[PDB]
Amino acid sequence: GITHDKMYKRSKTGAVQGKWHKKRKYNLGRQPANTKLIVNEGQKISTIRCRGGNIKRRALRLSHGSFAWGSADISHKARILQVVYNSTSNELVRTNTLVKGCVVQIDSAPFKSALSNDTLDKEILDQIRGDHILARISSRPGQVGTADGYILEGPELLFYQKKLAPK
Amino acid sequence: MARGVRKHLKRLNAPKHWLLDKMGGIWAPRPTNGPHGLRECIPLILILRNRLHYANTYAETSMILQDKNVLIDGKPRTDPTFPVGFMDVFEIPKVHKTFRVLYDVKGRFTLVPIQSNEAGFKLCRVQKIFLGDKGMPYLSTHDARTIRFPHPDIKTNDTIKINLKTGKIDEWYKFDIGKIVMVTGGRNCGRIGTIQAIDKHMGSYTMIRMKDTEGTEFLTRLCNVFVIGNDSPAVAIPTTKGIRPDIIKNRELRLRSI
Amino acid sequence: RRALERAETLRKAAYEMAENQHERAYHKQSQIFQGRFLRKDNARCLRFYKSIGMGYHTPITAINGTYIDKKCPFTGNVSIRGRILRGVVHSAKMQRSIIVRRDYLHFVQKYKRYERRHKHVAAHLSPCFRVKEGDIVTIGECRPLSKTIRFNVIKVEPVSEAAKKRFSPF
Amino acid sequence: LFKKLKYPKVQRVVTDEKYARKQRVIAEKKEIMRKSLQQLEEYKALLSRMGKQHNIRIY
RNA sequence: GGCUCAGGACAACGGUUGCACCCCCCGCGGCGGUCCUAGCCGGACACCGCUGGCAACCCGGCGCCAAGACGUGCGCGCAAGGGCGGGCGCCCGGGCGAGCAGCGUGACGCAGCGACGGCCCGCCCGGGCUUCCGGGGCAUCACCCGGUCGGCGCGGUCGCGGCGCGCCGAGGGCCCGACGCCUGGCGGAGAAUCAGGGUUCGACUCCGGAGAGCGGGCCUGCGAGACGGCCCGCAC
Ligand SMILES: [Mg+2]
Ligand SMILES: [Mg+2]
Ligand SMILES: [Mg+2]
Ligand SMILES: [Mg+2]
Ligand SMILES: [Mg+2]
Ligand SMILES: [Mg+2]
Ligand SMILES: [Mg+2]
Ligand SMILES: [Mg+2]
Repeated sequence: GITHDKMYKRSKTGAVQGKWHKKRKYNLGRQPANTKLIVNEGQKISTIRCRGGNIKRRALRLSHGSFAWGSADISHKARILQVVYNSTSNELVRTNTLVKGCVVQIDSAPFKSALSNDTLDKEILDQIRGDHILARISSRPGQVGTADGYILEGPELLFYQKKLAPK
Repeated sequence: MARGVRKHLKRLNAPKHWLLDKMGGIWAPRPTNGPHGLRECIPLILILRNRLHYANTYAETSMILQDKNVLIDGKPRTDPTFPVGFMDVFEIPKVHKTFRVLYDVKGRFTLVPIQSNEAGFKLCRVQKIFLGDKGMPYLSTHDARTIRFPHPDIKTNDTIKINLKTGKIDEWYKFDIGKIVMVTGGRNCGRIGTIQAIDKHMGSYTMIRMKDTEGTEFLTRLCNVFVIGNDSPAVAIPTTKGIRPDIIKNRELRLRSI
Repeated sequence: RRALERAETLRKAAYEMAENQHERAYHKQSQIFQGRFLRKDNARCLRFYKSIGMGYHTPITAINGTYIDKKCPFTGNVSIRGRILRGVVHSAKMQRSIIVRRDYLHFVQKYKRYERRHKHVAAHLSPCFRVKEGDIVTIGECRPLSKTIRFNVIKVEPVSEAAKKRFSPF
Repeated sequence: LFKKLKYPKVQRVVTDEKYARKQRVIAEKKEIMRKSLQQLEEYKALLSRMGKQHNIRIY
């Protein structure tokens, strides 16, 4: 099946090597999870029997995760509304596919329920008084079956705002 | 490539120091995993059949062991292929024979008869200090033994004294210049001597310089240097004091014996 | 005062580096937590660096630098382990990589003579070094960084452009 | 539900030896936990001139 | 374990490094605290009895009954993953040559053990890859490569990596013989020959690699892309 063995590649000089054995089970891969944001249908997580009896769980559909505000040391569970930027490709954003590094929009209710009454970063307050906050995904969906992350702040937040402003 | 581990062992591929006859057969005993590794151990059956001669075949060893007629570190063992290593305790109460397994000068296993005063403890080498679950310190030894909560003064490469009945440290001898050692690896297995110098090369091995009691000097790496006391061995050792004679003297001794 | 000047150069870099909109993603150093740059006081270190050891010294450029390189041995997250070798630079057309030429000797017993051989070895060059052709470099082994790369530069002596090529085993 | 005499042997019935076995197992487990606890406490009493890092028991 | 040497020529293999990029049954030694009827829980199937199909191979329907089997499960908080937590030119303990392990703390989630108590950790054998050096002939084969060369990001993997995908740049190898073609090409430890220097061979005893008519795919399992295991196409 799918494999990542190097026997099927070329040499540094661009030459064909030649195959000297059949395919082996250490060098195998699997079809990507393609985790979809929900926006019969519900949180669906499957399990995979890996090498040595280990268990690897990949998520197919999900909608909630744990997020943090490092500067204010605030951490709660929120709902992810949609994905809005991804460096790798725009197709993933249109299809709302969850992967590490995707910039998402979360709801503000769990945070505004306790914020807007303490001196903090101005921009985070502006997001809080709205209906969504810019955040990022830090976990690896498809390997641990979870979608955690942290709230943006600083130069990177400016970078992403400048990137998605014209749209 | 074999699809799994190896369960056999050709006689011609066996370690040299086991002293197995070429015509004995195609196969040789395969030691099982335990206190010591394949190349740093010897099976029980070899001691009990090819040396002491209390048995003539595999079956007799099987019956003797399954009847529980041998003790190892105070524990009866019933596996003919159980591995016996270095600084171990061998007891057969039926004939009141107590042995500690050490190395001879020529580089082969031997049995040193001992007394009852010192058969309640063994010496072990510490070569790994690490943090376990919850962060609780541990340590390991050359015989696959783990002890929880050691004294901070104990460091790596040291030597530890532990009671057979209870795995509780009694005393520890440090690794330092001016201490008697016993070599246990390579060309100089079995030689007894005192340390003189220590030279370290970053990222690689560490070499130890020792001088025999008669003035001979030799070297080896730190992975096969064992401490046996402070200036004097703590345990009883074979008749000879770890002196490797030359070929001329060995030939003379053979001629005398013939 | 020296610390205050350093932070501004470090702090300032992360700004226009963000305005460099051509980049697909915001490049950052993993160890640091973005948010310290908002602290007006110099209450937290803005840059991360380590010591390679083996008797080597961290160049001032990395410490006073402003670049990002995950594969750099000083400011990145890779370690040097194994064999240390020496060679000369053969090519430097790649982005952050070079080709190092190594010279040795082979002995043929029948004719009781030697032959001169050479090999090509690829290495990753951190932005903390300036190197041209014919310079002498010291490379340290690391984990696979690519298809043909397992080495990273740690030192480099300079050389003059005019210098008759000389077979130089090291 | 409520010559040789053949009747089935019974199963799942509790006899004294099982009660004794369960009680002994509980006692041994409690003893083991207590021994580990006191060893840890003695170790912590020691190390009065150094540092420690261990998992605190919550609850 | 045993048989063979078809395939394969910077590969395999031989010596030498590393995993601070890894997995690991038996065995040995430790450790063992589990969130919200416990004098002992529930239902099945096998063999077996009655009843039957078909040339053979194969199985059907009803029926009470057993578990160190299956399922639930009493219990002192605990799996995986994730955020924050060091320095001011360099150097001068848990451990290192090397800021690596562990821990605390803010949030997620209730994984594993438990109706005669073992999840977990260390060692061992083994495996995977990886540094350096060696590794057939023809120039009536002189230019070759285009995921080919590097960078950034994600996915997948026991795991690093153009291993796969998207974007960007252009690159890499060569008379110290690339690339291409051929080989009645398994390799080494070794064998034959005989002043010394060497020539030829190396199916076969030991180590390693590959295969089970050709080409592919997969379940069980710690471990197999296994064939005295199954599925497909082709030739018999
Ligand atoms: Mg519970
Ligand atoms: Mg059960
Ligand atoms: Mg052939
Ligand atoms: Mg063979
Ligand atoms: Mg096969
Ligand atoms: Mg097959
Ligand atoms: Mg057959
Ligand atoms: Mg078979």
